[PDB]
Amino acid sequence: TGLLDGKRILVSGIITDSSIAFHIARVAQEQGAQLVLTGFDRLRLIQRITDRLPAKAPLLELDVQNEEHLASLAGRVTEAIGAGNKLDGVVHSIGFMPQTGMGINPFFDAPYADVSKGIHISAYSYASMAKALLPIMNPGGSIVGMDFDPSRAMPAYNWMTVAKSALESVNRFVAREAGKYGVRSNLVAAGPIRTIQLLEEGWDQRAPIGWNMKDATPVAKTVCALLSDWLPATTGDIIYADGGAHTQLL
Amino acid sequence: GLLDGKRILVSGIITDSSIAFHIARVAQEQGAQLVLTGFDRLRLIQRITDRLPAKAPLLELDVQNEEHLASLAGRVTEAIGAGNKLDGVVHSIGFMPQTGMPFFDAPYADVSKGIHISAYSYASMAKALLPIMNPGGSIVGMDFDPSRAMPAYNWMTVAKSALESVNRFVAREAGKYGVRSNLVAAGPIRTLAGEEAGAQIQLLEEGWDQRAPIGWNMKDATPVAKTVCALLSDWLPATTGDIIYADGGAHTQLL
Amino acid sequence: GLLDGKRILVSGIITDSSIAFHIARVAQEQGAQLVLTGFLIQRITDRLPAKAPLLELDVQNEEHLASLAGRVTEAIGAGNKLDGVVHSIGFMPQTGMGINPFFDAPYADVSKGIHISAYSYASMAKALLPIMNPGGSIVGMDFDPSRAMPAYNWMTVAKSALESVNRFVAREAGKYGVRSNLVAAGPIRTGALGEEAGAQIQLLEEGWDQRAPIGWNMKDATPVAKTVCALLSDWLPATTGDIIYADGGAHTQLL
Amino acid sequence: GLLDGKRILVSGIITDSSIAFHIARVAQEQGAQLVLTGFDRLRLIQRITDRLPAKAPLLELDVQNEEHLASLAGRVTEAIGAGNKLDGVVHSIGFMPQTGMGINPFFDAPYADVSKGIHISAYSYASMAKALLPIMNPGGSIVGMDFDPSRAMPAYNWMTVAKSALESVNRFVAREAGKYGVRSNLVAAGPIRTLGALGEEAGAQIQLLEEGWDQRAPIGWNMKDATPVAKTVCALLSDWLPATTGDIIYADGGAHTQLL
Ligand SMILES: NC(=O)c1ccc[n+]([C@@H]2O[C@H](COP(=O)([O-])OP(=O)(O)OC[C@H]3O[C@@H](n4cnc5c(N)ncnc54)[C@H](O)[C@@H]3O)[C@@H](O)[C@H]2O)c1
Ligand SMILES: NC(=O)c1ccc[n+]([C@@H]2O[C@H](COP(=O)([O-])OP(=O)(O)OC[C@H]3O[C@@H](n4cnc5c(N)ncnc54)[C@H](O)[C@@H]3O)[C@@H](O)[C@H]2O)c1
Ligand SMILES: NC(=O)c1ccc[n+]([C@@H]2O[C@H](COP(=O)([O-])OP(=O)(O)OC[C@H]3O[C@@H](n4cnc5c(N)ncnc54)[C@H](O)[C@@H]3O)[C@@H](O)[C@H]2O)c1
Ligand SMILES: NC(=O)c1ccc[n+]([C@@H]2O[C@H](COP(=O)([O-])OP(=O)(O)OC[C@H]3O[C@@H](n4cnc5c(N)ncnc54)[C@H](O)[C@@H]3O)[C@@H](O)[C@H]2O)c1
Ligand SMILES: CNC(=O)CN(Cc1ccc(F)cc1)C(=O)C[C@H]1CC[C@@H](NC(=O)c2nnn(Cc3ccccc3)c2C)CC1
Ligand SMILES: CNC(=O)CN(Cc1ccc(F)cc1)C(=O)C[C@H]1CC[C@@H](NC(=O)c2nnn(Cc3ccccc3)c2C)CC1
Ligand SMILES: CNC(=O)CN(Cc1ccc(F)cc1)C(=O)C[C@H]1CC[C@@H](NC(=O)c2nnn(Cc3ccccc3)c2C)CC1
Ligand SMILES: CNC(=O)CN(Cc1ccc(F)cc1)C(=O)C[C@H]1CC[C@@H](NC(=O)c2nnn(Cc3ccccc3)c2C)CC1
Repeated sequence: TGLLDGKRILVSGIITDSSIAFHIARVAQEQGAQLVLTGFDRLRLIQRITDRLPAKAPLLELDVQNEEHLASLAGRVTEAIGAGNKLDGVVHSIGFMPQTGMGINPFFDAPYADVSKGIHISAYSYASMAKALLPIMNPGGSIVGMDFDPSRAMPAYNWMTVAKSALESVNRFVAREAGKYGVRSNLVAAGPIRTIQLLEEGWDQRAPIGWNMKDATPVAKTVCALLSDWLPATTGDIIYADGGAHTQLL
Repeated sequence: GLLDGKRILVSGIITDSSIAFHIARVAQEQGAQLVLTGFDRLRLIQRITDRLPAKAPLLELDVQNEEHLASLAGRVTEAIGAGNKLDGVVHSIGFMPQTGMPFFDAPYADVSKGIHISAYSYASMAKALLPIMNPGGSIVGMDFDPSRAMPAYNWMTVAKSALESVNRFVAREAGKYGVRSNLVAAGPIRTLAGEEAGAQIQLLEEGWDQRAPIGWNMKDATPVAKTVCALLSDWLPATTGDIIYADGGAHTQLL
Repeated sequence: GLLDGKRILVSGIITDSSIAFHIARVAQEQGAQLVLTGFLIQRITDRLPAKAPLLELDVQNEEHLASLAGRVTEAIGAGNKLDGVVHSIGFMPQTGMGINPFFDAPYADVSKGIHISAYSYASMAKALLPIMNPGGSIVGMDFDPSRAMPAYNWMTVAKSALESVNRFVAREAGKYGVRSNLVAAGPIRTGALGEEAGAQIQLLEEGWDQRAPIGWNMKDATPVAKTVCALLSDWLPATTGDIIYADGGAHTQLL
Repeated sequence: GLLDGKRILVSGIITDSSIAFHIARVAQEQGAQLVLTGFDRLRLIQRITDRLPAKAPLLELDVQNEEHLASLAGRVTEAIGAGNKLDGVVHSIGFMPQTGMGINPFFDAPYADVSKGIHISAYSYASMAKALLPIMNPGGSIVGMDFDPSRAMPAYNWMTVAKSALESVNRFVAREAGKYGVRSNLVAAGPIRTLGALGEEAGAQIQLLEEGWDQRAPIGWNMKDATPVAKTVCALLSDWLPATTGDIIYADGGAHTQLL
């Protein structure tokens, strides 16, 4: 009697048990989903983190910058879920921006090689993952990616804010492609999660229902709502799981 | 069910084509216990609500009537039982006289009545019902994206722009009770409501299904009803003062 | 001069701190010939650098609106038309803006506020478009209402309605080859509400200058008057139904 | 003139149909003293800049070339004279290979092509501001060209993504430019006929996208004419929008404000 009973869902982005993807995976399993997980570089380490989830799930390697990993992804997922079975959901919870482009480094001092790598991993890969997986997705399916509202500039986030602005645009185009398969594509724009202090503290102040940066469960639940059959007419869009902070000036 | 055990008030049923009728039907299929509110044609509304899968008390509510608003919480408490509170409230009410739906020829008395019913009443209903809502509760109102002007919708577009602003303020008040307030912006639905405006609205409708990456079926209110039920559930707990678009993704595409 | 030879109507002067006073002053410095409307004001308008006829205009008065074009034609001379119109009018009773809880504003007060602050932008365009030249410009004053905030309450709702009205006025004005736009200004200084509200409104103001990349001086209306004159000029000829922000860039920054 | 005595750098001229050519022409008609920058085909660009109403020095600038960016301020100072600074900077540069914009499926654009397009179309707005802010006067203005990317559309594909990135870059450039008392803004223009080549199907789709624009625009939209766009850029370069920064001004006939 779970929200995602019987659904086959791929979840990328687990690195620690504080990863937003770890909480998404935990809630999806509690709700009856059968998962396939993807990890980057430190696969033995990631496998040990995935052992903390309530149910066993196969772990596949996926470096989104690696064309060979993307070319073989659908075949490897099909081995994991069984021939004749397809995915009902895909979760993109991947991001990266070198220290030259996010933090205390001046915005103007980020070399383009660093910005390009960050945009490749954080934005272009949302299209790459949809390209690889839409041929193995069922109608009524759902692709969800993680976002941080980039509509206004802010301290420190710098080039990662630019990568999120690009990701929002990529999501609208992925929705055009996914619609051909009867699949939805949406982003969840979350408030800050402890996975800068003054900026982050502003969310709880503005949020009419408050914001707890130490609690990823409300974000995971929102992703699961989009993976469910309960938002069937929403695509190319952004759902804000931020306590309502973006709707208030002060 | 998605809403098992939840006590939810649903306003705005007039016909079985009303978006509120479909919201009520889906909510009951999902285990919710409803309280319904109707305006003016109560005997007629009772014949329509007899078509729902489960019985529900029907209370009169004219949002322009201060006495109805002053007594609403007490009448709802009588219907659900002393000691019980609401978990959800659905505002599915709108009105704009014909004059407001040429743009310049709408008299202010007509525009004011339309804004009272379509936008101010969202605050009126929250004021009356928040004192009888449980923490984790949810208030949901119906919207039609008014970010851009369009043919014929005219002053009702202005009322929706005011409603979006009212929703952001209601969220500030509702938060004090641990309650969320959000709007669902739906695509056009064939509910009961000249040649020029007729042709323009036909073009607006056709364009909607063309732009929507997953298409849009104006004869099917179920996807909209499901979206309202998602907001009434425990599955969007960090969303408030916001707008969820149940429009096939049409607003995200230019062509 | 930026506005050399242009005939421009300017509403909204009540004191020499009114944003409309600064708009009128800058427009005259830039060579415009003005017609002023107000609703005692002659002593204030005598402080402008040049003489200008002052006509009475209560935007809630249907007779004033019906006779406005004829009265303006008498003032500027038969055979002459207006090139610009400035709406710098706003009103909200203390029940709807200030310290009063959002839920305690009666609709009669909110409706009067929306009539004067939003509907009148359409009323003024209806009255004046028949006497405007092609290439003309209508400009109204706005305060960004995209997010809720303390104290502004129902005046925020009136601005949300005004932004929607501006998009529809642009549709009508386009038929005459006239543009319609709003200038969304930062706060301008045009303990009276208590210690608590005073501190909250002070924080709202300090944050504005903090967020604005070029800063924001609440005591200086000249950057706002210059922005309105840019829209009245021939230099933004392809902008209509839109909003230009003269707020130091504060709305583009989170912190 | 609106820009009398102002020293303004204008990048992006390649043909006399370039939006930058019209921005330069209007700026000179309004009394500005220009410095022009061009990419790769400098001899060809000089023949085009001879068509402007006044002479202006032409400097080479490939925005992907770190050496050109490192020497730019010094070369501009030589052109305008020691002790003089710029009052304006216009970025009117964009590029996206055919794999990322046109008829090619959105999913078939390789990242090397997308990355080159984002480097030239978005990151270079920050590169140019970094190089030129040290030689800009207080009250100065940086303006870049945009095409509203808030909604997806046919064919524009990854160039839409590059514009979404550019809008975000503009908000961060405004934070840096403010330290110098300089504004940074974008002008989002409607479609302009700059330089059946893409086939019947795509041709009809792009034609519908264009016609819809003049239909939506309450004052209409003339796709042949960059002058209303050039005038809008000059308004931002002037002293008449002194409190606008990190922002976007739409010179699109009001099309983006109307659904139909
Ligand atoms: N932490 C927050 O405050 C916050 C708020 C809103 C949105 N988000 C977003 O949520 C997502 C997850 O971030 P997180 O906070 O959980 O941090 P995280 O560090 O736990 O997760 C980021 C993941 O990206 C993966 N990744 C990096 N390079 C990759 C590559 N080449 N191929 C594949 N995967 C790669 C990492 O291995 C890691 O699992 C990101 O998109 C982030 O931007 C985070
Ligand atoms: N039909 C669509 O295309 C569409 C699209 C998006 C949003 N909506 C919105 O959905 C909501 C419901 O509209 P609908 O299309 O189902 O039409 P409807 O006619 O079935 O419902 C409108 C309801 O408003 C009620 N109402 C009017 N005046 C009232 C008053 N004084 N007090 C109380 N109730 C009053 C009517 O009695 C009726 O039940 C409205 O907010 C509407 O704007 C409709
Ligand atoms: N911080 C601010 O002061 C600020 C910021 C942004 C925008 N604005 C807007 O600028 C405009 C002018 O406001 P202001 O700050 O100069 O204040 P103000 O009090 O000087 O101007 C308001 C004007 O509205 C007029 N008005 C009221 N009722 C009227 C009626 N029935 N008929 C005709 N005119 C009527 C008043 O006579 C007055 O001239 C308003 O739209 C306001 O919302 C103000
Ligand atoms: N044409 C339209 O419909 C339209 C609409 C809105 C915005 N815009 C924007 O206006 C700007 C100018 O485009 P246009 O339509 O005038 O086309 P264009 O081809 O005439 O201008 C593009 C310019 O970018 C230059 N450029 C490319 N690579 C470069 C590099 N490595 N270094 C330096 N410069 C480089 C080219 O040499 C050329 O001068 C672009 O930002 C474009 O996106 C165009
Ligand atoms: C070897 N070098 C890395 O491997 C670069 N590194 C490590 C690192 C980056 C920045 C930093 F300073 C410290 C450490 C990354 O690539 C980490 C990723 C993790 C996933 C993504 N993470 C977020 O998007 C995210 N992290 N924190 N926040 C909150 C926030 C809000 C506002 C301002 C600042 C922060 C967000 C929204 C993108 C960055
Ligand atoms: C007697 N006179 C009234 O009693 C006015 N009447 C009845 C009536 C209206 C129009 C009409 F011809 C005939 C009758 C109303 O006040 C009904 C309400 C019902 C609830 C609300 N309904 C919508 O908001 C709604 N109705 N249709 N659409 C689609 C659409 C989209 C864009 C443009 C046009 C249409 C919408 C979005 C607001 C109007
Ligand atoms: C003659 N009796 C009326 O006519 C009532 N009165 C006069 C009055 C009201 C309050 C007060 F104590 C003293 C005087 C009005 O109705 C004033 C109008 C003037 C024009 C409009 N004014 C603004 O829109 C405006 N005023 N202040 N701010 C800054 C701000 C920002 C955020 C929060 C709070 C403040 C704004 C944006 C709308 C209100
Ligand atoms: C003649 N030049 C280009 O072909 C040259 N190449 C390479 C190329 C060659 C052949 C080809 F076959 C496609 C692309 C460019 O990379 C030029 C740049 C110029 C600056 C930028 N240009 C625009 O941004 C721009 N160009 N057209 N439009 C209107 C529009 C709107 C919506 C959909 C489609 C079109 C826009 C908004 C981006 C492209």
